[PDB]
Amino acid sequence: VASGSGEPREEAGALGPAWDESQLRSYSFPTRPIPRLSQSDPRAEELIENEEPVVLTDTNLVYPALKWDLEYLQENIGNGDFSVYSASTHKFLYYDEKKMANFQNFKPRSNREEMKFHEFVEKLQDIQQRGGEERLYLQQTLNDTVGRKIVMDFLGFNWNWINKQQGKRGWGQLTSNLLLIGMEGNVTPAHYDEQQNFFAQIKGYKRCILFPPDQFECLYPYPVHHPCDRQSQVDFDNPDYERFPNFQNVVGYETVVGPGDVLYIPMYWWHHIESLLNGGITITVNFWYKGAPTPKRIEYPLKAHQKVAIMRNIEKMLGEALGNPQEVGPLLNTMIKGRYN
Amino acid sequence: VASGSGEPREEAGALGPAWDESQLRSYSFPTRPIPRLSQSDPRAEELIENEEPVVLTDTNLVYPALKWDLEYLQENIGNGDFSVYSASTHKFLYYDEKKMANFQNFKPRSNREEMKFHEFVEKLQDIQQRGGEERLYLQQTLNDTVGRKIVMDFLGFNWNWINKQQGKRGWGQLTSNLLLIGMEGNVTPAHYDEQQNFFAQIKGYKRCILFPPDQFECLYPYPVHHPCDRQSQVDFDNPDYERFPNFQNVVGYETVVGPGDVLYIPMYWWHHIESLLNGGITITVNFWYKGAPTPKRIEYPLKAHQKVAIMRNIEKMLGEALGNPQEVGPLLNTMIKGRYN
Amino acid sequence: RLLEASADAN
Amino acid sequence: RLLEASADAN
Ligand SMILES: O=C(O)CCC(=O)C(=O)O
Ligand SMILES: O=C(O)CCC(=O)C(=O)O
Ligand SMILES: [Fe+2]
Ligand SMILES: [Fe+2]
Repeated sequence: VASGSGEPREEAGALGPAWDESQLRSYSFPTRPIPRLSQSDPRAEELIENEEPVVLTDTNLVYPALKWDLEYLQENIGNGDFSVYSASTHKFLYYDEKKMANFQNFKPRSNREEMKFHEFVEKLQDIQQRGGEERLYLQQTLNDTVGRKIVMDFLGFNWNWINKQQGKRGWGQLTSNLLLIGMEGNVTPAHYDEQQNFFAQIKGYKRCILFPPDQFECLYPYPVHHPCDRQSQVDFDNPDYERFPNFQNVVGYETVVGPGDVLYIPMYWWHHIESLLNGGITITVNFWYKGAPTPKRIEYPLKAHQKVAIMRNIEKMLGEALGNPQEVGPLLNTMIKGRYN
Repeated sequence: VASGSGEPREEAGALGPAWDESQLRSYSFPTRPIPRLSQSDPRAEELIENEEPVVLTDTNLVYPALKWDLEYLQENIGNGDFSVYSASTHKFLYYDEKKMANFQNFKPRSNREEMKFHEFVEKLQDIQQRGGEERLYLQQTLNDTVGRKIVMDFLGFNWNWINKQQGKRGWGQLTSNLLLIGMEGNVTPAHYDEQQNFFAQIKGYKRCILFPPDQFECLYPYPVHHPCDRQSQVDFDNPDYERFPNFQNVVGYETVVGPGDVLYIPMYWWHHIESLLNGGITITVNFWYKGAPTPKRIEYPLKAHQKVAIMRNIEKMLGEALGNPQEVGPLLNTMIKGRYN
Repeated sequence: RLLEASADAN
Repeated sequence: RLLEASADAN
């Protein structure tokens, strides 16, 4: 039962398969499919409650945006500035700039930049024709500066459903909505977020590979104080098994989302996301919610995500106590060499 | 300059050397001598202040007890119970019984027992003649139950000097005085204490080998939750260099103390103590003081003993947070494998 | 305490 | 905080 996203769905009106295997990149690990269910299906509510991924096919979450495309957006999205990452590779590794101080030997593989939507659309058209290899990925939180047409679409989202989801799971507040527009083949390397996420696909298809919190040992996140904190150190395209032995034991949950699908990415779950090759641009809007608070009474043993919370904290504390994050490793090693390993 | 305790001191009245090399056990590491100074010497006050060991030859700290011997003690020490450890080896590894729950696969190498002084003196005489190999070490905090003669000796200690030492170093309170009587050849394996110690030799000679806090990496203490917490895991008689590689880089400060000497053992300093072979029984009384409080403002970088304080705390916290000390190691390893090592 | 989480995202 | 010591002896 390790097929992956399964047999490519067939579009209504005999419009052919939505995409085919040859558009998916190749990796060294097996994966099983994430369930695709109706939001009225109890099994889906069971998955959301037990914090497991599930693709919801009929939430109508971002019904109003399904009509969005570059042309329409350039038109009414507003005059604000949009963050746009550029890279010479398909991999868009995220790096926290605030943390770039702690690590100087770190050379960003992708540089961010501000611009007006029309400029992004332009730099995009520019590359497209000139046969360029440069890559772009616009990632911008939706704010006040957006057009009224866009604000109307926004109000049109299925708030009744999501708000009830937030209520049912005791989640905290919606912290933001990230608008993501990217070129086909673009890849966001495996990482995990400290929040609950309802990932709404709008245009194009995205293959989503998730790993549960308990595979922390196989994914090897960077040190908490490094800029790529929360991202996996393993290059999925050329895994170094000498440095990352347990990546040979990794198993993912996979799926391909399209216009109308909503992928629940539970807090702490690793996820690798890619826009299909030759699938054209992709558009997604995510909804990030602070997770519920730590229970009054802790039950033992601890869940995997709780142990991850503890490790991050130990790393943060040692960083402040020692007065320098670069000392964390030597201390940690001194503490275990010949004592716990 | 790695001789050790140096040339054996000559006793007053041409009474020959106090002891000779052949009474010292053999070890794989080099050592340099701990300074022997007059307590009126400024260099000694400098060492105590900068927290470095120093043997003080004329404090008159326990002047009144210099006359103590088994006979006299059996006579006036009182009726109380005395803790007495027994072992089939010369090594008396200390183990915290409260912690024996956390580790069941731990089999004590020495068993404690209560008895009246006269009984200890008896079990001692018993072995001595019957040509036994069993070993004994009486270690007992001095309390109310002691005889008036003993209480008079006690009041006779040089409180004026030590109390001023406590005052000068901002130390906390005297927590106890451990009376230690042991058979020649007896060994107390390397460990460190969380308190300041003025170690007063009374009868017999003891070779003291100290290692500074910064050799934590070469001495490999047991995990904080193990019964032998604070003791070194390395068998000094047959060091396992495969498990404890850095023990090949250890360097000690050594000395031999006799009746009248007071060895300042700074808090956190490792110390291995042995009664000379064929030196007859030994008697020592130590004075344990809580160390000064953490400074208002921490200066960076941290001193070695502060990093040791931090590691112990991390281990203690992880133990409670995970609800089980046995999980500390796996968590620690998961946290560093492929991330910090 | 050590179980407390923060809230970071890409 | 993490710098705080306890007071154990043999
Ligand atoms: O869709 C992507 O490319 C990245 C998304 C992501 O990391 C998230 O929503 O948490
Ligand atoms: O003298 C001994 O045998 C042990 C002493 C000791 O460990 C101490 O006083 O801290
Ligand atoms: Fe993410
Ligand atoms: Fe000690």
